[PDB]
Formats: sequence, C-alpha cells, structure tokens
Amino acid sequence: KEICLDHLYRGCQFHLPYRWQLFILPTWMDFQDMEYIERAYCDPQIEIIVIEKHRINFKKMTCDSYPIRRLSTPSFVEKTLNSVFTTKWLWYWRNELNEYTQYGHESPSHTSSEINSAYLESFFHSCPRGVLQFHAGSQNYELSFQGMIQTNIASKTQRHVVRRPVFVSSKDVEQ
Amino acid sequence: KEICLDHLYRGCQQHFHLPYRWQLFILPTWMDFQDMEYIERAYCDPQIEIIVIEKHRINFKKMTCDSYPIRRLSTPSFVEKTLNSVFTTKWLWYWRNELNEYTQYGHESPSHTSSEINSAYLESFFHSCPRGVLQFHAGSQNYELSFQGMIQTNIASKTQRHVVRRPVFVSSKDVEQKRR
Ligand SMILES: Nc1ncnc2c1ncn2[C@@H]1O[C@H](COP(=O)(O)OP(=O)(O)OP(=O)(O)O)[C@@H](O)[C@H]1O
Ligand SMILES: Nc1ncnc2c1ncn2[C@@H]1O[C@H](COP(=O)(O)OP(=O)(O)OP(=O)(O)O)[C@@H](O)[C@H]1O
Repeated sequence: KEICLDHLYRGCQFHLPYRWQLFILPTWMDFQDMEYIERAYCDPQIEIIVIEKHRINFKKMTCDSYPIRRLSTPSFVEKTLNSVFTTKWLWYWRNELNEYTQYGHESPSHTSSEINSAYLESFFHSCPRGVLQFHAGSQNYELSFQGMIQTNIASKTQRHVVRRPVFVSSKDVEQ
Repeated sequence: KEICLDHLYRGCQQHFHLPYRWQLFILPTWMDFQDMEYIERAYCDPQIEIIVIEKHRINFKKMTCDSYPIRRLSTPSFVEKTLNSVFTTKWLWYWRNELNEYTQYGHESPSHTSSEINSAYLESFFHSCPRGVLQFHAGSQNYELSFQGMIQTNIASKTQRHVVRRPVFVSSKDVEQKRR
C-alpha cells in the first residue's frame, strides 16, 4: 500500500512534482499537457483554462463539470499492522421508521440496495464530490456524498445518509 | 516524515494503542480527548450526534467540541519515501489588494503595508487545521483569515478580501537542473 496526497492533503491510492487528472466514473484519467495546466494554475489570477475545448475551472476544480485533482508526487508507504487497527466505515440511510438501515441490508419493507458500505467507502475515498446512481427494490436513486442524501430519481424524495465506523473495543484489540 | 489519515482521509503529521485517536484543536495544537474508547462507542452509533465527556460537549454532526474542531485519526501509519525536494509542492498564499491584483502574504501592499504571516505560516496552519480561523496583523490593522471561506476580514472595518493558494511553478527543465 503506497499513497500520495492531493491538493487538499487527501490520501490517494511520477517524473513531475504534480499529476493532473479528471474523474470520469469509474476512473481518474491523466490530462495531457500537465506542465501547461500547472503553469496556468501557478498564476493566482487564472481560474479558466481551455485545452482541446475542455474548460478547466480551478475555482470549482472541475473540467467540463467532472471533478479534477492535482496529486503531489511524494509517496508514503503503509506500516505493516494487525488489520484489527484498520477502520471499517459503515454507510446508513434514514428509513421509513426514521431509523438507520445499513446499505445492502433489508429496509422495514424487505427491500435492499446491491451497493454496501465497502462499495460506498471505496467510491467516497476515490471521489468525495461523486454523485452516483444505484438500485434498491424496484426503484432508482442518486447518492450525493457532499449533501449526504439519497434521492429517488422518480418521486424526488430525499433520505439522510450517515457514515460511522465499526466499533472495535480495547478488549477486541487484545483478543 | 510519518503520517496518519483522519476521518476524511486528510494527511496528519503523527502505532497508538487503540485503532482510533480522538483529538480537539486548542490553538495551535491537537490535544488528546480523555475517554477515547467511550467517544468511539458513541460515534459508532449513527443516531448519536451529541455526547458530554467531562467538561466537553462533543458534536459529531459538526465535528466540534465547545466550538473547536475535532478529528479522529485512523492508526495505520504511512512513512514518506525521501525524494529530491524538487518533487515537494510549495504553496503560495495571496490576497486580492485594492488595485484588484494579488499580493503574496508577507509582501508589500500597494499602500506599503505587509502582514507578519507568510505562505509558510499559512500552509502550516492550513495543513494542521483547515477549519481554523487565524488572527494576524498587517500595518496598524488586525485581521481574521478563514480557510473555509478563503477570506481575510479587517476585524474593525469588516472589509473582506479574497484569499488564493496556488503553487510555486516547477517546469520539467527545473526538475532536471535540481538533480545537482
Ligand atoms: N437504500 C435503500 N435500500 C433499501 N430500501 C430502500 C433504500 N432507499 C429506499 N428504500 C425503500 O424504498 C422506500 C422508500 O421510498 P423512496 O426513498 O424510494 O421514495 P418515495 O417512493 O418517494 O417514498 P416512499 O417509498 O416512502 O413512498 C421504502 O420501502 C424504503 O425502505
Ligand atoms: N494581508 C495584508 N497584507 C498587507 N496589507 C494588507 C493586507 N490586507 C489588507 N492590507 C492593506 O490594508 C489597507 C486597508 O485595507 P483593509 O482590507 O484593511 O480594509 P479597510 O481599511 O476597510 O480598507 P478600505 O476602507 O480602503 O476599503 C490596504 O492598503 C491593504 O493593502
């Protein structure tokens, strides 16, 4: 496990000090002309640059409305640890009993998403500004990480999303 | 250089006996909460927003304690592979001046005033505490900088100015020369 940090010190999964990429679900793809993008970015007056008719917006960190990132090159290598010390994040949604159901688990109406906590944490880690589509029972939904809502794409009703860890006690650690 | 990631995958300059470390920011340092296992237990219940730990009202929804930012460090540590410093990004901090141009923090305004604080000072604070509000002096005036709003505000006149953070430009030519 090797990580680098993006422009806001976020942990991410090179011959220049910088790597410019845009997120077209499912992948972060390299820009061509990385040195030219960087030169524009190093000028604080510049918010808009267009290369190949792709409109980059440094204020929103978007290109044609897709998220972009600047990876800093310096790499960090994970220290070998017991997996009991790794945080697992669980994702929940506010159900019709106004209680929390874990994603991939059955609702009070015996409906479940295919997506689960592992799926959502992986996506959230890679792309926090990600809006994504998913199915549950007979319905289609849109999940926004930024708003922490899911929305039925037909009825437009929103439900609240929450992200909290699996509890690991000091007893669990010794065990 | 060894780092941990917080609850939002942010790199933090640092393993610890628990898988989690709960801290609050008392300017200018991150301090350990007492009763970390009890905070974590409450946090792992998604219905819990508010707890009291001794004197402290902790708010998981805002990730604040008595209005100070809090963070949860994940314990897995990452050790930086030492490289040529030409591969490290240097961040410059600017403010929009009265000629509607950018002055670097610590450099002269069009009115011959300068902040004490500079790009190194701001990048260090921003890295440690992005939800930080900072007080600073420039000429005879007192200011507040909000990282979240990317604004400075004269605390007397309430005049706001826009803040921008962009790198020192390093070309592929610069890279080749910097390998002695
Ligand atoms: N992520 C999910 N996983 C499983 N079931 C879900 C999920 N989201 C919603 N549901 C189920 O869908 C129903 C909630 O409806 P939904 O959010 O699709 O909007 P709606 O049709 O406008 O409102 P409602 O279905 O309450 O009349 C409930 O049966 C709920 O349990
Ligand atoms: N970070 C800074 N570093 C140096 N000088 C600064 C800085 N911020 C503001 N100044 C200077 O302070 C002077 C007054 O601007 P300031 O933002 O303090 O608000 P102000 O007194 O309300 O100004 P005005 O009334 O002219 O709008 C200007 O010359 C400006 O260049």
